[PDB]
Amino acid sequence: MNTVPFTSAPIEVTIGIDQYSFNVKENQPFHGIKDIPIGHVHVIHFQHADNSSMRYGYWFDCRMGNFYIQYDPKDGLYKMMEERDGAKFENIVHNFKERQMMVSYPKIDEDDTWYNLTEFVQMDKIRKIVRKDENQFSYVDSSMTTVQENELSDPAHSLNYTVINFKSREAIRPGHEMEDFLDKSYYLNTVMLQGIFKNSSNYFGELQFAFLNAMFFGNYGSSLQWHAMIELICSSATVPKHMLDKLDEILYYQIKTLPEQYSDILLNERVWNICLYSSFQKNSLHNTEKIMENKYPELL
Amino acid sequence: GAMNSSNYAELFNNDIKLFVDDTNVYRVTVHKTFEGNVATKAINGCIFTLNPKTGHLFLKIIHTSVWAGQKRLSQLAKWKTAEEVSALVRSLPKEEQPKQIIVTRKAMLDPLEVHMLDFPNIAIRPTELRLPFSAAMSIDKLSDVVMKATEPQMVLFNIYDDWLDRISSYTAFSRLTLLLRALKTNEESAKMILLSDPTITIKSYHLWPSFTDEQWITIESQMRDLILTEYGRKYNV
Ligand SMILES: COC(=O)CNc1ccc(OC(F)F)c(Cl)c1
Repeated sequence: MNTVPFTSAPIEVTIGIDQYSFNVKENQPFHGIKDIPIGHVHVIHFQHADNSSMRYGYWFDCRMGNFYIQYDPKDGLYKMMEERDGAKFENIVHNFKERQMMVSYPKIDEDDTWYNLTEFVQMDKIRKIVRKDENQFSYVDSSMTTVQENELSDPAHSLNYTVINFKSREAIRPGHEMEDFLDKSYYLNTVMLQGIFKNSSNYFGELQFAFLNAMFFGNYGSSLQWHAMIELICSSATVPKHMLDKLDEILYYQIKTLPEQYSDILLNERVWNICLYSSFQKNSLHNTEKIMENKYPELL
Repeated sequence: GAMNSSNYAELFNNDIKLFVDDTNVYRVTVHKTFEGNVATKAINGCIFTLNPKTGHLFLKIIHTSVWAGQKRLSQLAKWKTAEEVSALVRSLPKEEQPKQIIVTRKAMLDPLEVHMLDFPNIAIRPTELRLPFSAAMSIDKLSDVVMKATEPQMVLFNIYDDWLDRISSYTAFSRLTLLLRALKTNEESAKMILLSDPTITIKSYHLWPSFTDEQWITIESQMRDLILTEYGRKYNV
């Protein structure tokens, strides 16, 4: 069980760790988060009490280094850093742990939610979507735009999701215009899966990461990417049986976790109605359709 | 964006553009079968592709064989229309290719956009105008070449005849849409008006009769009366 120690909490802030969150008061003696499950990526995220503008946070994997959080009064945010001195890090954390100044990652033993939301998410792939190679962790916030959004303006601060565009030469084979537009299987299976992602795990990992950025930061381009990757599968007539079954599980846990009050902004009525009721895969997402109908029947 | 009453003069500026109407691409007669079920029989159709500035009409005849063994023909018809318009554009020299294509029905937007991906600089636009181009098959010479076709064929016409020698494009389009609106509202009356005086004929190389300027004013007045009448006969006013 790993630990992300905190130098201090100089400003009042709501701190998130994965799907959990807690309020820290200005100058409260808070010194970090312990008992973080090894084996998963994680996200530690922030919303200042005085400016609920800019949710922001850091994707990390404790297997890749020792990370700590310290507030920067110049840039005005909680920053993640890597401490290379492993002895300095054990000493800082043991001191903090002995004085019980850390919150414990509050995982219920029965509860597979985080695993289920991050099953295919890999740190190495996050670091290719979020480019900042000198760090092992990845910063994301509410305002960062995607490469695709930029085409339609600072490239260093962009989310390099895989561009999906249903009315593009990449998606449409010359001579198969109607076929490829109405049945996107060649775009899904040859262009994206075989060509770009290489396998369905990487595709699902980017899908899951886009959802999590949409949910935790309200990042609009991430929500667009999540919906596009759903729609490309549902709009394909020929999808491996194992991908459909896995997609149903993936979406079920995403819909289950979504705050009830954010459905209005984070769920695209057109895509969901198309995917559940009109698409080729309208009958292949039983778990997702059941939770959607019982939780958000208005959207439908 | 969409074409409407506000940007109407844009049709007659010097940027090449084409209207595309797909109404008459997929045409059927509905009939009873011996078992007393209903069935359709396709008849020849046509794409109505028109330069509103010059009058040049690219009438692509859609022969019934194109539907043989196909499913969901009304959907296919939009994609076939888009395939043929894209083929037409590619067939034209660069300096004749349109800068905009305006579709008369919004269901043509995605089919045409997808077929024209190779031409990102050609704008595909809808329109809020309710244009009467469905009535093209009420023009006898257009109907005749469509019905007589035994294979796919493209036929070229000027739908303004020689009117541009005497009137502007704006006025020529206004006359065309008035004639077509009349033909659509009451075809029989409309055609009676156009031919009632047998001394006025249709030249072999023309579609409409050879009216003088004064005779066109009388004709156009008779078409308006017809349209208003029918509007009354319809709603009772
Ligand atoms: C730049 O001067 C430094 O001392 C950086 N080293 C440092 C500071 C604080 C740490 O824990 C903090 F979380 F409580 C750690 Cl683990 C390392």
